Amino acid sequence: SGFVCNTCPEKWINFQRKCYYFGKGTKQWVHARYACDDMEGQLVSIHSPEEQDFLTKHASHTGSWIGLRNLDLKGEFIWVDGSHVDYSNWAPGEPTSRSQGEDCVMMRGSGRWNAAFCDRKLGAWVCDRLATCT
Repeated sequence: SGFVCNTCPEKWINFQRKCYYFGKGTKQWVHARYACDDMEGQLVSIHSPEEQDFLTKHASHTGSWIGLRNLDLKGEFIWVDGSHVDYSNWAPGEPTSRSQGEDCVMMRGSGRWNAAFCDRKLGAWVCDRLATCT
């Protein structure tokens, strides 16, 4: 068993179909997106409890930016990478307990998600990309 494509860049960690990068250093949501982009990845999208568990396990104990955003003024949250929102792991009350304009999402040390202002400075951020074929 396994995945035929399972190769990851150095400093990245493979999990199933994808590779993950756990970034450190204070960034607002958009700068975080840039850091992922510059490494040819994207802010992470999450599609299963198994992925979430792997992330909770490896991710910063403080908060991390992920690639989930509300862009349409109707509070519909979508992944930056065009994937759609099947799985969710929201904290209690979230996301509707958020304020108008809180268009971004962070992942807590526990793994659960909470909407947050995009201009928050967080000390961690998670990128992913598809594992390469060899």
